[PDB]
Amino acid sequence: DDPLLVQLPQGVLRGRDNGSYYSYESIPYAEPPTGDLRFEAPEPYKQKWSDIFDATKTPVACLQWDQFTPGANKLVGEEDCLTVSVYKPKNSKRNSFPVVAHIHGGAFMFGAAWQNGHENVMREGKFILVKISYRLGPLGFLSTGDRDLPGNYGLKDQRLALKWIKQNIASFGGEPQNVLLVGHSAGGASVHLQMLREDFGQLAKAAFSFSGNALDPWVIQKGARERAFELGRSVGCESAEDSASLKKCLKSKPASELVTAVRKFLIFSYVPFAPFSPVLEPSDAPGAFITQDPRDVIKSGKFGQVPWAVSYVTEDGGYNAALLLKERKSGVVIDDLNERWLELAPYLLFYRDTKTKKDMDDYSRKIKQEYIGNQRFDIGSYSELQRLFTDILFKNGTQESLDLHRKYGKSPVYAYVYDNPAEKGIAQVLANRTDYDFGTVHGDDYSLIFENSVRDVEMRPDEQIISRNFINMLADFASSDDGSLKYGECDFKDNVGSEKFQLLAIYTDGCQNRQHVEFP
Repeated sequence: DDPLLVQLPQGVLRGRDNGSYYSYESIPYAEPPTGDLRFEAPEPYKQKWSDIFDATKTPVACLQWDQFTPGANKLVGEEDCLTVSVYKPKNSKRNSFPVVAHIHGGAFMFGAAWQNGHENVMREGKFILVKISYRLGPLGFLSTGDRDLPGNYGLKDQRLALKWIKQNIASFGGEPQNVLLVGHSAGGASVHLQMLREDFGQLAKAAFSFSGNALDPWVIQKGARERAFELGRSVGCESAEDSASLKKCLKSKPASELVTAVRKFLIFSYVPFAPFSPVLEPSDAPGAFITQDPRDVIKSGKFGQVPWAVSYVTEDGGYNAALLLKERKSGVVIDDLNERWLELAPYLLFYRDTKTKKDMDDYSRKIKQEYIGNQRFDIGSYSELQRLFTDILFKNGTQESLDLHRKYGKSPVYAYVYDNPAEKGIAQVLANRTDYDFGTVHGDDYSLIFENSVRDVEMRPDEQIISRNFINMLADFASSDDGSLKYGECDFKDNVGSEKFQLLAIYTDGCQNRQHVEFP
């Protein structure tokens, strides 16, 4: 048990030999955020160990209302979930590795470390992986907009895990000076949010945000305060008229009741998909995670100046436009948008809390005209609506992130767009069908790095190559002295100092840097 045992400040833990890698799982990095610690900042884990800690159990998911659990009851996970899991390749020739820290996606509402497979990256064997668990949904992100319930608990959980990695990953054979922080979807937005902290360079050497960034409209949201009291009203806390008594009452309810009440916010299947999300915190809440619009943070230059890459895929908006092609008895769900567009588009595209009712309806009319024209909403116009979702949910925020970083930051900033449709992906799950070519949907690229149950077990020959390319891209990025970035045969071109955007196009059998006034 020489390799299975690891010395931490609290004592020793025992991991598992998996043949090609060692795993040390469910290591707590904070006190359980239960009872009086619900809706509070994470507390550093303080318990000392008298025995050998059993680090052999799969990290539990955070208690969540999981979109992709079928059935009326989508509650899964545990409230006691603040854990890191370390995966180290087995190699008789090599025991020091760079580190990829991983933040799972799931719209800040659901998802889990264990659903992001580590077999692909362990088989390639070029870095240690650390999966971070963090509070989700109302438990991670409920907010009244004041210092009694400021919010962003899940982002503070991630940051404390990042400190844990700095302090302890060398006990596992990791190089703490070579940490690359990566994440997809809400994980990618979280990575960008962590990077926006001024001291982020002390926690990581580099960062990579896949199909998620701090400027996407489902990330930093307005309207949380009323959502918080709306949650209070659904769980028997209608009598609370201020933040402090709302917090007290909410803490008197079982966590499962609070999370189940997420269902009351979902007014069309799983729509809006992020009723709880990051927010701006007030200047008088100590330890606040973010208090300024991230655009103003970037312009100030006062953020972690590390190399960063941000990416999207060409039909990214398949999450979650594809739920509109789900068939019913009466017809197809998208048919309803011919009558309900003004009601639903602000929820689907995340501008219901940032515009007046008049401006909201004008924008709904405007974007429908530009993308759909005079077509009716049906399967024939679905591709144009999916393009609208791709642009507002994912692409526009990528372009604006890249624009602000290339102008106001000195560190290299890179980007790619991926176009290579998977056989199946998240869109077949949302639409419950396989008779429509959705294109390259949210997660088609990232699933090649961390395998999951949504795509095929077997990768096509081209995908096996692309997968190794991505994994090696991340490995080299974590070890890079100069902040350069390379996919396969293509160096990424830095966007700093170029008039046009520099966007690496990755496709089935190659890649090529392209230059754009605006993203295509």
